[PDB]
Amino acid sequence: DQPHVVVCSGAGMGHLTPFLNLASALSSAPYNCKVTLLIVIPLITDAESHHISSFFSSHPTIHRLDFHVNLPAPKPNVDPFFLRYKSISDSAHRLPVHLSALSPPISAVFSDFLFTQGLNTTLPHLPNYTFTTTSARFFTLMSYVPHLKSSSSPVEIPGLEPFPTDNIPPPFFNPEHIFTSFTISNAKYFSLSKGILVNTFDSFEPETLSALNSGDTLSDLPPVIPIGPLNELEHNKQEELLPWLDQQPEKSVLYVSFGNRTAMSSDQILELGMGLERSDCRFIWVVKDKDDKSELRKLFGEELYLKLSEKGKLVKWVNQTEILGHTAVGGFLSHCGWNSVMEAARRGVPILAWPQHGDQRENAWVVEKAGLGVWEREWASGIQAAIVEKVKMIMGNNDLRKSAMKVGEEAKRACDVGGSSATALMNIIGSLK
Ligand SMILES: O=c1ccn([C@@H]2O[C@H](COP(=O)(O)OP(=O)(O)O)[C@@H](O)[C@H]2O)c(=O)[nH]1
Repeated sequence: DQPHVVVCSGAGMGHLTPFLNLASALSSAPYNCKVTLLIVIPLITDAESHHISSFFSSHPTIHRLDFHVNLPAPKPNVDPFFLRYKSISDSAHRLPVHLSALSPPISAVFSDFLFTQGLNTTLPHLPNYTFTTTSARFFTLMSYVPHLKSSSSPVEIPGLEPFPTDNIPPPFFNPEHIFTSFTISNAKYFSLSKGILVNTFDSFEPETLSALNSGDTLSDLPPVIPIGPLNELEHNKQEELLPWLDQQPEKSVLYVSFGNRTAMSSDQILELGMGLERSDCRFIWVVKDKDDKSELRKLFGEELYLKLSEKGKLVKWVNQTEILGHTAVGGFLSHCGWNSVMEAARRGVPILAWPQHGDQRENAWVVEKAGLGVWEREWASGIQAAIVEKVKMIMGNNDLRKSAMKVGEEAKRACDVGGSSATALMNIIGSLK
């Protein structure tokens, strides 16, 4: 009686992570499905491949299905990942033969946005749940892209707060930019998906979600269903910073990380370093071979590098979830990629938001609206002052600490028994039996 479901992931670490979390959750109680996880190969980065094989090693019950799509040749002035995304969207029409061979016959697919057109035209009788990896707020923008036909005036979707022009990726106004092309092709088929799953929870984006599900946006979207707080994955490889964290005072450490996609120049990193050193706060900072200091000594110079190392840790990689969950961490300076927002929210960690792109600026606004954090809109205009001023607020202001804590309590409730997200996901799986 146990449903066989397919999780159809795309490319790029930020998009794979929630799909791996979802596959893990569905293969486990209380869902207890048989899960086939589809991987698009070949993988673009070594990090992606590393994380996937580690996932299957630690989740032996989940079946791996490789979907080979030829890598496109690189082009001058075209983002490699966009070319890869486009490659993947263009091959989704091939999925039917591969998904139909699976045994036992599958009950549903949970798919990346890039597969939407392929799945919903070629497999119209199979429930397809489109799983977006962004905020409900930014997803709404993406679904409206076919209707953008003013390149420089805010976009007003009915029932939602307008999207200011400087938070919209400028490609969105050119129908033939490569990113816009596969965005339009797949958003045009959202109407045929059984639902849109979002890694968010009702109390985190209540006005966006109620507007979407009341009909106010006047879209033909299916129901938009928050399923998050998604449970994060156990990494066997242990975090070498947890004993050091155990010796810092509660809520005294600022965690600094700008994601997989960071667009920060050496000069920006240097000013951030100068700013953190002047703040004298303790910190863990992911900058950019894990044991190499030499680049950091070159970047900061010896005196600043040593002053920074007296108070914090400059590292290449951490188990983010383990760091954010530690009692000693009092704040999170983040680019506001949606995975990092959700992880932080799950832990009630106040966020200082320095977004770099369009979806991150919208996510930063969601973070501020929920009381999870504060968005420094012009952080790039004065990096040292922005960090000196706001770190003392992120780590000392009791109102933001208490509102971020309530966000964490609501995030825990949502993914607990009877929570709004757990119920939603259980009703989907129950509908398959
Ligand atoms: O040292 C690190 C830095 C980041 N992350 C993870 O990388 C992801 C970043 O995704 P996000 O959406 O936040 O940003 P993106 O990389 O896509 O820009 C998160 O899940 C983090 O937990 C991590 O595990 N260790």
